[PDB]
Amino acid sequence: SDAYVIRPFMPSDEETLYDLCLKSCGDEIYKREPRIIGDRDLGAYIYLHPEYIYVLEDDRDKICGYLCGALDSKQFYERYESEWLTQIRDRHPQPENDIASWTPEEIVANSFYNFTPPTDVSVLYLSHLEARFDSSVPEKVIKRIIRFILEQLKAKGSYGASMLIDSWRTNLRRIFTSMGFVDLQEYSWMSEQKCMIAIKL
Amino acid sequence: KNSDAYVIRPFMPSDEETLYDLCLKSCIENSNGDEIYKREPRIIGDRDLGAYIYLHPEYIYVLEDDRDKICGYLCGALDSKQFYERYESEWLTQIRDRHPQPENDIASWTPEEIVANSFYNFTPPTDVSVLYLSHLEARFDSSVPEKVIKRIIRFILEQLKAKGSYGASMLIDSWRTNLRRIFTSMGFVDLQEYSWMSEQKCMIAIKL
Repeated sequence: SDAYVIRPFMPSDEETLYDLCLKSCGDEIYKREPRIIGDRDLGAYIYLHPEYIYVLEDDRDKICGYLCGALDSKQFYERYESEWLTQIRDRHPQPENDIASWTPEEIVANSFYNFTPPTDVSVLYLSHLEARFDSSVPEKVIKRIIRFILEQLKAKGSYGASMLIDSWRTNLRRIFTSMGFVDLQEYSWMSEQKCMIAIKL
Repeated sequence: KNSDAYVIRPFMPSDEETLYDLCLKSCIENSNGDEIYKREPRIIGDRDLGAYIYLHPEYIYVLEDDRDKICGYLCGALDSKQFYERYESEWLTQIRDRHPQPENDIASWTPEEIVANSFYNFTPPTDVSVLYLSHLEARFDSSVPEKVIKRIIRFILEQLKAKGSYGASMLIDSWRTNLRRIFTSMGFVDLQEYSWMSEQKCMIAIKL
């Protein structure tokens, strides 16, 4: 049998994970500043709570996914806005007001200057998950790492986990639903359409 | 086409009972120790893992199989020399409260008392920090694929390297031919064979 390994993030994983994060959104679209996608979606976890990050490796020891289990959502989104967004703004300048001109990088850079955080559901769902998988990862492996990260959060006293899932990820949404997640509402994560989904414990 | 997904993750206090069970089943060649350590079977876990759980639980990683069964553990001790200073100065008082000193009749000793004696007559492993800063522990049930064992060892070594380790040692039971072959196949060398808390060990090591 193919052995997948789920293991803690190590700092040396960063470049590989930024590349996966770019591919999952891909590396053909963002040719000027490929790092901007990871900066938006992954860097905050690496900076604030790297111990939240689990990495998924396939049978050939290749990184094919990650999952962040964020114990304290409220604190995460607060510090995202106050600590991380300040940093990525300083790295990714506001583009000119001509929306026509804009490269894909410039759409995302502009989105950093127009941030609204998702609804605080932290009193009902303490925690949240962030996940990205290669199209190759078996669904049963995705279910395993989800079941793992939910046990980890519950073991740390979480009473519930939300997730902002890209609305277009039909297959992934079906996996979360089948595990007991329900759709709460839609939310725009900067330039990105999401469904806010959630589960108790 | 068939897939299993293993988790390596930090120890949580709730793991202790299952880990102690794995230690007990693993401690004697071709025997679960559950039928020999009839009086105080927790003395095995206390010997094998107690010092880590007490002093440095962050050193302990637990392996889960595809259906959440704990099927192994490893310890990555970044600084062996400090770890065994703490083992002597802090842990030995605690483990001697859990396990009494045997009476002076060696002939009549239970398996528990043979182990308990080691706690009252402790000597730290050879100090090999001139070559190897860190040390390991590793125990896997029968179910764990060797390819997973190797990947999980490498993870602990990569973690130690990242934290500044230039090398790792390990005491392995000399009778554990299979696990010794795995470590040797990964580039570990045998430095020494010597009794360490009443058990015949090989001290093995790799540079990082």
